[PDB]
Formats: sequence, C-alpha cells, structure tokens
Amino acid sequence: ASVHGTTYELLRRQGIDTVFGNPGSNELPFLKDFPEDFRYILALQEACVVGIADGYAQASRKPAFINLHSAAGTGNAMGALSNAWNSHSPLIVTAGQQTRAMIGVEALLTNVDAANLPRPLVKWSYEPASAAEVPHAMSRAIHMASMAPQGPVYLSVPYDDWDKDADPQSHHLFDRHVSSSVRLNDQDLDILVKALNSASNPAIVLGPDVDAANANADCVMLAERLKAPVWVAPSAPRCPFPTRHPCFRGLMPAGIAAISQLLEGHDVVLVIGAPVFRYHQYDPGQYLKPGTRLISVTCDPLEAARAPMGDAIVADIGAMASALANLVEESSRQLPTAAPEPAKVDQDAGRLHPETVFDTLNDMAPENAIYLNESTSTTAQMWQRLNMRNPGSYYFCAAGGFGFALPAAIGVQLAEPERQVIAVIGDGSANYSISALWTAAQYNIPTIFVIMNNGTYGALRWFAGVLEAENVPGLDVPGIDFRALAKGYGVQALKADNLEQLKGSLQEALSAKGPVLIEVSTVSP
Amino acid sequence: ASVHGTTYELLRRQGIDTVFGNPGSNELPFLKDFPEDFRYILALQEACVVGIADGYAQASRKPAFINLHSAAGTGNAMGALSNAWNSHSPLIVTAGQQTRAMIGVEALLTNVDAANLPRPLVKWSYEPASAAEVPHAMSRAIHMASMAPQGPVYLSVPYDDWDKDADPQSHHLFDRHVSSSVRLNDQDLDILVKALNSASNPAIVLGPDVDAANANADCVMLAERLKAPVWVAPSAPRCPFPTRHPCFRGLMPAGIAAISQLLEGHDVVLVIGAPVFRYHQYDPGQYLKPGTRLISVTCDPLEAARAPMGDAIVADIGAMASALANLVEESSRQLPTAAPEPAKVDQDAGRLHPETVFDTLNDMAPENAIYLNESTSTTAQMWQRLNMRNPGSYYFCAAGGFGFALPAAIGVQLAEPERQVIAVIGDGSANYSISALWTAAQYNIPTIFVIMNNGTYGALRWFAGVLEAENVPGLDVPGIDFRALAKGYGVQALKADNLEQLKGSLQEALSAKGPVLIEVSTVSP
Amino acid sequence: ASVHGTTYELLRRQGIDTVFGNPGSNELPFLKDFPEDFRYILALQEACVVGIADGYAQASRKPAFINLHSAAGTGNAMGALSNAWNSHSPLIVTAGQQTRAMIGVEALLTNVDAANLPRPLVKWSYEPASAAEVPHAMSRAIHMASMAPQGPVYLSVPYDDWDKDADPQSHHLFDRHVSSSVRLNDQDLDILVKALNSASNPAIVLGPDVDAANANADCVMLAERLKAPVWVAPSAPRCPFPTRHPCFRGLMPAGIAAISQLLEGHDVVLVIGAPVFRYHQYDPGQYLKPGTRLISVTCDPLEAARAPMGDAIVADIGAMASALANLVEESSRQLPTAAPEPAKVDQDAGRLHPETVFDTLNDMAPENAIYLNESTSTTAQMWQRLNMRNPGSYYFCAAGGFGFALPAAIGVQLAEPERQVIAVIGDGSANYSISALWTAAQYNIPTIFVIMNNGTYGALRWFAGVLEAENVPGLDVPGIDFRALAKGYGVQALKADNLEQLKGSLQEALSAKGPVLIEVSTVSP
Ligand SMILES: Cc1ncc(Cn2c(C)c(CCOP(=O)(O)OP(=O)(O)O)sc2=O)c(N)n1
Ligand SMILES: Cc1ncc(Cn2c(C)c(CCOP(=O)(O)OP(=O)(O)O)sc2=O)c(N)n1
Ligand SMILES: Cc1ncc(Cn2c(C)c(CCOP(=O)(O)OP(=O)(O)O)sc2=O)c(N)n1
Ligand SMILES: [Ca+2]
Ligand SMILES: [Ca+2]
Ligand SMILES: [Ca+2]
Ligand SMILES: [Ca+2]
Ligand SMILES: [Ca+2]
Ligand SMILES: [Ca+2]
Ligand code: NA
Ligand code: NA
Repeated sequence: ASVHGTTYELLRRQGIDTVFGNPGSNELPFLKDFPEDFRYILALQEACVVGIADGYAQASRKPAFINLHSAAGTGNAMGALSNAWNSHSPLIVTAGQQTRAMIGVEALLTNVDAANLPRPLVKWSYEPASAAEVPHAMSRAIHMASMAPQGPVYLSVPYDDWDKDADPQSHHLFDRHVSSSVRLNDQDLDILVKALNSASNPAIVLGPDVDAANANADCVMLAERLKAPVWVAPSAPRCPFPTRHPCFRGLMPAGIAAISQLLEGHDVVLVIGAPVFRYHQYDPGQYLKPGTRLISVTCDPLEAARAPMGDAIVADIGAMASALANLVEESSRQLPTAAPEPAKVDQDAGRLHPETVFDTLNDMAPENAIYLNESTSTTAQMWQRLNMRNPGSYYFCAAGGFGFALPAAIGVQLAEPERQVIAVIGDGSANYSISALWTAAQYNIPTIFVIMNNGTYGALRWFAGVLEAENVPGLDVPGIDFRALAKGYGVQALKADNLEQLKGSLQEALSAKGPVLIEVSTVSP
Repeated sequence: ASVHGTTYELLRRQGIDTVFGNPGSNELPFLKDFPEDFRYILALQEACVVGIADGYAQASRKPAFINLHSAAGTGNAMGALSNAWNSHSPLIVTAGQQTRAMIGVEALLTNVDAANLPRPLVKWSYEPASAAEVPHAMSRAIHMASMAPQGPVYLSVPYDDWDKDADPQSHHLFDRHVSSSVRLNDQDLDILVKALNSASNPAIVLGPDVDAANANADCVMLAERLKAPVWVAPSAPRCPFPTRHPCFRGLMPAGIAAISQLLEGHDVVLVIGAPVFRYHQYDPGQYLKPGTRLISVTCDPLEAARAPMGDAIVADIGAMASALANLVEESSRQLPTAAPEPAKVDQDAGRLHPETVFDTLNDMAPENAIYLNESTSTTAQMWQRLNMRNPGSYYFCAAGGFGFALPAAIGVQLAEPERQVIAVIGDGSANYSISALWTAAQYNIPTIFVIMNNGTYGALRWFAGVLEAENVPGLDVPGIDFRALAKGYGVQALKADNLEQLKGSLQEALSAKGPVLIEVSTVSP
Repeated sequence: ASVHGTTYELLRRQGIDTVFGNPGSNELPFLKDFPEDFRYILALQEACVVGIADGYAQASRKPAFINLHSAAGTGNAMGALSNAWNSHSPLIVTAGQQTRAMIGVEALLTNVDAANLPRPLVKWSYEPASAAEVPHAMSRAIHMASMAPQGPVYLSVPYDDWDKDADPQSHHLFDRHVSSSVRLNDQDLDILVKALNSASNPAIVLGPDVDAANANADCVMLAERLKAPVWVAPSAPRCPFPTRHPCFRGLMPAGIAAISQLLEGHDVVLVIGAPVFRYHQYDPGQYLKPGTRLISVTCDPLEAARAPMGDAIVADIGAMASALANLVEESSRQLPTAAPEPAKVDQDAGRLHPETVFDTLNDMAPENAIYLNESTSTTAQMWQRLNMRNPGSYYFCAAGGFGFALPAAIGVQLAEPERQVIAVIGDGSANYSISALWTAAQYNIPTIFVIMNNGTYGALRWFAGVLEAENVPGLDVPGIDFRALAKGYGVQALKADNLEQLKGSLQEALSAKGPVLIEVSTVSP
C-alpha cells in the first residue's frame, strides 16, 4: 500500500470522513484519488476553513479534519486556532510541505520550522522524519486531538511522501481505541459527594466542557438533587444548561469582585467543565469571600494549575457529571425558583433595540434552534432572552477572536441538519470571515445570518467610555452593504429596518430552502 | 512622562507617523489620546491590516507600524507575515496584551506565551518585563525591523503599561541612528571587480532586494558596463530592472534544471539581492553546468548559508550595487539586443485571454503605473507584456501566500499617491482579503483592482494536469459576483465581458476619483 | 558517494580537521571509518567537550566542530553554549539522532523536537528532512557559525543517514566561500572619520570582537592617532588591547552610573566590538552624562538594537578597525600617559593574597602567556597586574557561566601550542568541569591550572554583604583536595600554601612537559 492509501484507511477507520480545506500545490498529492466515501468542504480563506471545521467538531462532538496550504495557509488560520484552543476543539490540522528534496534550499512554499508555526495554540505539532512515518504521525494527531483535554493539533507532510510505500505494520494503527473517560477514585469521590450532601447553601457553575461532553442533562439532575442555583462560567463559549430551568441564574459577570460577591453566602461552589475563571474586565477584589470554598472539576491540567483558589479534580466531565448526579442525596431544601421573564423594552417604528431582536428570535425560532453570538455588546441581553432548552444550542468565540461565528455557524448547521442555526453577528465582526458565506451557498447549508448593524465597534466605544479615553481612532465602520456582500457570495439577502420588516424577514428566512442573511438596522450606542 | 507619551515621541523621532490597525480592548490604552500628528488606517481584518502596511513599507522603503489585538488578531495576520518574512518587509507588529494583573489567571484576551506565537516568521519577538521597559523594547523593534536584512518583528504590550511613568533615561532612545549600509572591504571588492572585468560571458540575476534598495539604476549601469544579460530571480516579489531595457531577459523559470540550462555558457553569474534560488516546481538536475560559476551578493546571512552553490558576500544591496556599477570596466563586447515584442494573441469578441488583458493594460496605463500580481496562472504573460520602466513597479506575494495583493495595493497606493496602482488578481485570490476593499473606499485610496475571473483555481487545475492527478476536489470557485462584493464595501464596480468592455472599463477607471474594481471574464484553462 | 564520505569531504574542504566529542550509539555511524586526516579529541562530559572546542575556536579564530550524543549529551552542554552565544564563538554542534524508522515511537535516545532543545542559545538549529540533505544542512551550519556575528549552531542527524547515497550535486557545496568582511560605505565612513577628527576629548571602548577579529593592532594605531584613552568594555570575555600601552585605562566597571561618570567630559566615545554595555550590578543613573555622545561599531544587529543610547554601525570589526585606523588624522594632542604600576600588597608567610599571586604570575610567566579567568572575586586585580602585550591573551566566560575556563584552557593550549596557557580558577569554579583535566592528561596538552582555594564562593559572600543579606545557605565549599582530583585524572599536582611554595610550584610547572595543577591557599574574604 501507499502512504496515501494507508492514511485514508486510518482516517476512515477512526471515523473521519470529511476534509475541510483550501487547497494548494503541496496538497495535490494528498487530495488526488480522493476517496469516494469522503466529503471535501471548500472554503475560500483558511480562517473560514478552520472556523467551519470547528463548529462542525464542537456540534458533532468528534474530531474534524482540516487540510491547509503550507505556512501561508496555516498562518491565515492562526486566529481561528486561538479560539479552538480555548474551546478544547478536537481539530486535526494538516498542512502540505514542499517535497523533501527542496526543503533545504527553502523553495517557494517551504514551511520553514513548520512545527513551531502554530505554537503555542496547539496540543501537539509535528513533521515526520520520513514518508513511512506519516500514518503513525497521523494516528498520533488523531489521538492527541481527541484525548481529554481535547484541542487542535498540527501535522506537516512533505508532498512527496504520499506516493511512497507504507510500512505494512501500519495496519496496527487502524482500530486503536484510546480512552480518557475517567473519574475520581471511589474513596475520594465519596469524600466529594459527602461534602456536597453536607453543604448548607451549595452553588454550581458550569462551563463549556459540560456541553462538549453532553453532560447537560446530568448537571440538571445534579442541580435538582442539590437544590442548587446554576450559573454559567464567564466568557462562555457554549451553553451547558437549559436557560429556563428553575435553577438557572444566567451568565456570570467576567470580573473577580463581581463573582466573589455573587457567590457570597454559598458555602460550597462546585465548578464543572470551566476554567476558574475566564475573567475579562479589570475588577479587582477578593477571589472568594470568607465562608465560600470552591471545588473545580476540569478536564484540563492547565486549568487546574492556574486556578487562583479552590481544590481541583482533573477528570472527564461526562464521567464525573454522571457519577455525581447519580450519587448525591436528594436535599430536602426547596428547589430554586425560576428567574422572572425579561421585560419588554420600549420599541418605536425605527431602528431595532437588540432586546427586540432577541425577543423576536425567541418568539419565532424553533425550540431546537442553535444560536451563535458574535455581537458582544449584546451578549447579556442574548443570554437573558433566548430560551435554549437543549444541549448544543449556543456558541461564542472562546478566545474572543472574531471571525468565528460566521464560518462556525455553517459547520454547526452541517453537523445538525435538522436544527435551524441562527448566527447573530455584529456589523464589525461580520467582515473578519465574510467569505465563508460562499461555502453555505455552494453546499446549500441553510444557516441564517442575522447582522446587527449599528455602524460601529460598539463594545469598544463603550469600553472607551469606561476608560474615559478620548480621541481613540478606528471605532466606526460605516458604509458596508451586507445585502450586497451576501449577493456577492450567492446567499439570499433581506433587510430589516424596523420591527415589521424584522418579523417579515425572519418569516421568509425560516421558510427558505438555503442560507439567508438578514441585515438588521440596530440602535447606535 | 508616561510610557504612552515617551513611546509616541520615540516613534515620531524615528520617522513613524502612521498606525495600521484593527483595534481591541487591550489596545485602547495605547490608542487613546492618539497624537494629532499621526494617521490611523483601519482595516476590517488583520490579514488586511498587515497587507496594507506591507505594501506601504515596501513602496516607501521605510518601516511600517502595525497595531493588532492580542493572540487572535496576531493569528489572523500570520499568513500576511509569511509573505513579509520572504520580502524582507520592515514591519513593526505590536499587539496588546492583558493587564499584568490577570495574565497569570489567563483572563480572556491574554496572549499566552505571546512571543512564540508569530515565530518562526519574525526576526525578533518580545514581551517586556515591566512597563518602563516598553520604550526601550519599541526601540529594539524599530531597529530590528530596519537593519539589513529587513523583516517583520513583534512586540506584545500589557495594556496597563501605557499609563505608567517612563524612565527619564529613555530620551537617549529618541535620536539613535543605526546603519547597516555596508560593502565588501576594498581588497576583496577589487578581487570581485577584476573577476567581473575578466569574465568572457557574464550574466546578472537580480532579486527583490535590489528594488527594495532602489539599486535598480545602479544595476542598469552595471549591466551596461559589463554588456551582460539580466534576468529576474525566480518567484520574483518585486521588479528590479526596466523590462524593456536591451539587457533584460525576463523572469527565470523556478526550476533547478531550467536555470542551469539558461545559464549554460555564462562563465560568471552575478546574483544580486536574491536567494539562490527561490525554486518552486520539481525540476531536478544540475545546479550549474560545467563552466559556470556563481557569485551572490545578499543582504541576508540565511540566504548566503543555504545557497547550494557559488560564493557569497553578505552586505547592503544599495552600497554594493553602487560600488560595483562605478568600479567595473566598460567592456568592449556588444550590448545585448532587446527582446522582441510579444505577439498579439488571437482574440474574438468573447471572454478575454490574459494576454489581451495585459496588452490593453500596457496600452492604457500611465508609464509610471505600479502593478501587483495575484493571478499566478498568468504570471509569465504579465512579465512579458507590461513595460515597467521605473523602480517600485511590481509586487507579488513573496511567500506565495494569497491575500497579499488586494490589501498591499492599497498600501502601495497610499505610499505613491501620484502613481496609479493596478492590482491584477485572480477570482480565487480575490477572496482571501476581500474586506480590504473597505479601506480603499473609506480613505479614498484610488487603487484599481482588476479581477481575472475564470471561475476556477486555474494554476491548481494545471498542476493537477502535470501530476496526472485525477479526482482532486475543491478546484472550482463558481458563483462569485465581484461587482456586488465591491458594492458591499463601497467601491465603484465595472464588468468587462469582452475587449470592448475592457477598454471602456479601463478608461472609466483611469479617470475615476476613487478606487475601482473591474471584473474581467477571462478564458477558462 | 555516501552521505558520510560527502560530509567529511565538505568538512575538510571548509578547513575543519578536528572533532571534539563524547560519543554515543547514534554517533557511531558518523564516527566509523573516521578519516585518517582528522583528529578526535575526547572529553568525559559534554560541558567539557564544548568548552574545549570553544577555547580552540576563540584562539584559532576559526570554527570548531563538535559531536554530541542526542538530547542528553546536547543538554549537558547547554551551559557551555550560553557562554559561546555571548562570545560569538563559531561552534558547529552536531548531535546524533535515532534512526528515522524509530523516531516516531520515541525509542530510547530519540531527541524529541530536537531543533528546539538548544534554543535560544544558537544562531541556527536544524534537523534535515532526508539523508541526502545532510551535506547541504552541514554546509548551512558551517556558514551560519562562521558569518558575522559568529556563534554556535546545531544540527541533529538521524544515524541511518550516513550510509545512504549522497546527491552528486552536493559537490557544489565543497568550495563555497562566504564573506561578511564588510565596512561602512565611503560617504558615511567619511562622516564618521571627520567626527572622530573633530572630537576635543575622544575616548575608545573595546570589546571581545576586537580580539576575535585580531583588530587589536589596528585599535592601537587608532588610539595613538586620536590620542585617546582606551577602556575594555565591562564583563570582558577577551582582552582587546595591550594592557601596558600608554592609552590603556583598564576594565570598565559593569554599572550604568559608574560608566557614565567615567565617560564624563569625553565628547565622543567610540565603542568597537562590544555590546553597549554588558552591565552586571545594579547601579542606576544616567546612561551618558550631558556632553557625551556615543558611536558603536558592532558585528551584531542584536547589540545595535538593544543599546540604550548612541548611534551604531553594524559591520565587520576587522574591516572597520583597519579602515578607521588608516583614515583618521594624527591629533596634535598629547598622548595619554601610562597608568602607574600597581602597588605591592603586604604579604606575610601565610595564605596568599590574590594580588601576590597575580604579581608572581606576571613576574614568572612568558611574555606570550595566555590567561583564563574563572576566579571572579579577583578579576579587578587580575586585570591590573598581568601585562598582556599580545592578542589572544585573556578569556573569561562570556555569559558568566562557570565551567568554561578549565576546559577552554585546554582548547586554547591546543590552538596555541607555543604559548603557555595559565588558567586561574576559583575553588568553587574548578568543580563545574573538573573532568576536563583528563583530556589534558591524555593528549598531553600542557595547560597550567592555578586553583585559587579559599574554601568559599567568595563573590557571593561579598554580594550577600552588599545586600545586607543574612542567612544565605550554600556559600561555602570546604573539603576539596584539588591535588587528589588532579591525580584522579592523571595531571601532575602541586600545592602552594605560601609565597615560597607558590614560586617553587610555578617554576616546576613552567618547566614541566605536561599539564600541571597548582592548588594555592588564598586568603578568605
Ligand atoms: C480578530 C479580532 N480582532 C479585533 C477584535 C476586537 N474587538 C472588536 C473589533 C469589537 C467591536 C465589534 O463590533 P461589532 O459590530 O461586531 O459588535 P458590537 O457593535 O456589538 O461591539 S469588540 C472587540 O473585542 C476581536 N475581538 N477579534
Ligand atoms: C493563502 C493561500 N491559500 C492557498 C493557496 C494555494 N493556491 C491557490 C488556491 C491557487 C489558485 C488561485 O486561483 P486564482 O483564481 O486566484 O488564479 P488562477 O486561476 O490564475 O490560478 S494557486 C495556489 O498556490 C495559496 N497560494 N495561498
Ligand atoms: C554555572 C554557574 N553556576 C553558578 C554560578 C554562580 N556563581 C558562583 C557559584 C560564584 C562563586 C564562585 O566561587 P569561586 O571559588 O570559583 O571564586 P570566588 O571565591 O573568587 O568567588 S560567583 C557566581 O556568579 C555561575 N556563575 N555559573
Ligand atoms: Ca416572547
Ligand atoms: Ca456594531
Ligand atoms: Ca501595445
Ligand atoms: Ca481563477
Ligand atoms: Ca613585578
Ligand atoms: Ca573561592
Ligand atoms: Na508560532
Ligand atoms: Na531549549
């Protein structure tokens, strides 16, 4: 067998059947004779390729396979990899290298010192020392991406390797099973359970690795047993809990003092599947108030090490959530009361308040919709106003890097063809990965894109207000016609300048048979 | 003084007056109180920011200053940095970091292990250990970018540093002059000169560092004195010689065997300002044929080290070209004869041959036009058909990474407001950095963008033919309306489906007062 | 030809004829069939291997070739590489890697991520992608080490590569000449010369790259023409000037304020071949006083970039010193007066003051002796008391890393067989690389080792005094019998407990036919 044939066999035997890519010449020897049972999903720029693959991996809860062109293609994807690192996304990033015979001279398209390029944003990065090593290196990539804590990995392959003879002993790679589905030992788990059972006023905080593990339902049972309020850890990349369940208390503010004040009076705070904590703003004060202790369950040693407070347990989130939910006592405390409905904000016949937009989306979207957020000045309102009952219903760029939601929404929609995906993206954010729209058109992936257009980088104008910072340049983005951009890439486009038009546009979009972009005129901050 | 005030003083004292950026919160403390004497040029995605700055630096022959947002913003620019590395572009890339007090916890927007992120594509990469060090670190960045061999550098700055007190001793940084304008010692230079004077059939090969040094005219005098043919080194990022001068012989093929065959019978080949050589295709054979020896003058130790043949001298290209041109004897050999005019290719009233496009551009454009190339299936024809008399008239992505020409053409046009810039970009390539169009519209930078639209990644379809590679996915890019994309970003748009329409569109574009995009329907390969 | 044969041919054609090594199994395929015209110099630990090679390279002014065993052997040498980086030592460090077929599985002795191991202490670090690339990679290593600024480089070679067929085109590597012997262009050089000619009270500061370039005599002529005092830049790794010449003013103190005070009243300070400056102690104040400006000539862009003050010129030190010395006017100012003789310190019949030791060495050693210093509490006295008339007469660990002088003194003695080498090493320092003594014995390299034994880490006890730091552990090193260690490794050993015994021991040592160690009982601080 060739390296080519052996590698595609390994991929299929490990469950991979789709290549997300933007091709180049170093990749043609890999892509030729592309197997009939594989899909190729083309995107026009590599941030888009990786964002699509990332949404696909996160929603499918399985690794996604990417093929990029040498250093420049890898480099174009490096912002996308920063988000994938923070979301623990299992991405296998392959890039084509020059033929081994011209690497030395640094021919055009040589990826110099290739493994260092995507560092520090990958779990593992490698270029094999010979063609026959390529299948083994691919095996390592697959498992490194897939083992907890999941994350992106990088493999560079000289283009001449694919046609070489494979090692016959590579067949031992095909069916390897590797598990990190582990939980705390019985003795220590019993100690934890008894601490939870004994708490007088426990609280639970959940992060994105709960949703990645599909541990959401177990966390609902855990919260119901403990009679405990549930918050989402700050800067949330995913939604780990039904947002209308009576225990739900919303998104935590991303500040040190704000969080300790919120947790005051809770004697034990159990954090599951989150860093402790992904703060953002400067908000100095106590990490925890006297009387509160914290216990973190994380899949990631790096999270456990850097927490400034609390105990930690490094284990699989699915296995730990299941065990805890089934072992704790049913507390005789009263179940927490559901949060009240959000108020309706006054809305005239002009530009839309974001609150109006989210209320209308919640009114009209299916109960199994999936939302993406890249409209950060409106995040709080979004979290208050969308009833997200099911797992896998929310994605936000985990490293704060824009250009995620537009392509990721296409990958999520590909992963979940029966769940309507609705990406809510600011006018500023929409530009970073605008060319991803073309992939939705070409493959008829029916994502809905809602562009919140207020002409400015509103979150930055707001932060400049906070700093009392005058004379900051570069905060306004006038003069973008998003309907024309959508037309450019073959996506049906609608505009909503008022509420009547928003309702009508959403009705059409929800009925449409392909992707749709709606440009919404929103109020300026 | 504050670190902020001291740093802007250093920048202005070192000749920097423009910031190319896409802002974020870690950057607001740097950007506030933005000085009245500085410009800020906003672009909507960081590959665009860096491409604009790169074109500006290359055309201006001076460093350009960039400000990006943390890891994700840096990462989005990493493909652009791969080109900047290969073109020796003097780019000072700054990125904002989290406040020092939350770096440890890895708050959102912390750039983890920041200096390793842009490696291996930068000459120097650093994060200072204290606020008061920032001006000194900035000084190091400026000089590292600017010293030969020029190249991109990276500086990460925690946002809390800017308001801190500066060291009063930082004033010694402001007026430092650093020179690398050096040439070979007299004794060895005399040996070189006598070898050139004694050659029976010398040839000259020029690379991009000639154009960067504005050594073009000196190289013309050198070639005239030696009576020597002049070629451009392969994979050319710049044009180092007048393309209708009698000594000019064109772009070298990017192959080992092809180059040695071309140089056969030349006893001494003098290469100036190029790697030896930036080959591309696989074309094995002799590096040089018997009877040819090679001497390379390069500004870059890395180029001198990796050449597989020849002697080398590591020195400034401007200083060496001037010295050689003024020291060599006037040979009594006959001056080389100019290459013949290109033939006119037959053209019907339908889709345009690329040869027709280039001939029409050459017929209509001003003699001081500046061209950019990101239409690689047509590169040979472009080099044959455009008379480029002046320095700074041609740019092509130096690492082969697409997404360069569209933004770079805007930066070049900003650098050279009296020279009409015309970017010739394939339909595939146009997408990578499409959002850069917005910057041309907003600042009214009157670049002309000629989109060569044949619906496919033509160079890859061609290479797949060469490999006899069947069943390669992802090679076609149908369904993009470039006029609508231009309208999306506020740029006047025209279409040319035939020659009559091409002439009319170019006439309008050349008369226009702002940027113009022309979508040309070109023949499919 | 094989890769083995081609590589040894390249080495010999490039002037390399000696391998400094400590062997292992990954190296046996390289070392077998060792060529008859090469020497192998064995040392027992890799810090010793590299230190010997470093002294050899520095004294010979040419690259030295090293062969180490995989990661552990490389790692053992990493402190030695820190000194080599700071001294600009041209060292070609090769390390054997596992066979390509087991690199993937990470067999024992695989050097994982090999090129990153010696970073950041090497100029270039690489592992080739195929066996046939090895000669080209070796060529790159040779030139990268040898081009200005010189420094250590690293090449990892899988052991199976050596027996493979070489590329016949590798012959073009054998005779490549690469020059960085460059100086400032005429116009700017004339500006510099006129600034020196116009100075009212110039000063000159010289660093180690002067001695590396053998620019010492040119700097003497320059100083005589300018009538200028000459100092050695702080933390000096080499001696760049005759220490009894009338212009000589000694070693600068390694402090910011101390240096600006020393330079006060000098209008132009010309620094040649040094960083600006290798300060050490904390001594805050002005970098320069009003009225002093600084001009630096350096071979190293990194030095030019980081200087906190002054102009800089990046060029070859040999070429620049020669040009300046021959172009400046003869000033009509009076030549500086020689420094006075050092005083004799009172010495009783007991333990030796260091001043007594240095005076006795100066009284007894040949005029062409070469000294090494790893007795840092006595550095000032050493520099005052040894008349060093000739180039190449002094070495001190350039990064402050102990374990340099003992092995380096053996390499220097190998490089300079007719110049008696005398290493003056503290009792603490002597231990770091003690096993290097064996190489002197085995190869009968007749270095003299003078161990200054006061039982303590005296410089640290002193610095703890400065900090008023109480209760510092680990500062005393009692209970070492250096005569027994010398006997252990086959080196003749003598003891000197008083001056009579010091004179007698030096008389014997200077007459001896092999290496000699003298343990001197020195006064405790
Ligand atoms: C890749 C990238 N570049 C820049 C930013 C910085 N950034 C930017 C540019 C913001 C403004 C986004 O504007 P928008 O129109 O998308 O949304 P709002 O108006 O709701 O802020 S908020 C913020 O952090 C970023 N997060 N990611
Ligand atoms: C960033 C990036 N990604 C992918 C490629 C690979 N690439 C691609 C995608 C080519 C096709 C370009 O198509 P085009 O329409 O711009 O021009 P042609 O039709 O003339 O080939 S040629 C080539 O090397 C690249 N060079 N740079
Ligand atoms: C490799 C290494 N480790 C530790 C040190 C630290 N060090 C040490 C250990 C000193 C004491 C040296 O003692 P000595 O006996 O050699 O000389 P003195 O008594 O003259 O200080 S001074 C100093 O910087 C060092 N420079 N290099
Ligand atoms: Ca409602
Ligand atoms: Ca906005
Ligand atoms: Ca014509
Ligand atoms: Ca095309
Ligand atoms: Ca004396
Ligand atoms: Ca001591
Ligand atoms: Na990197
Ligand atoms: Na290292």
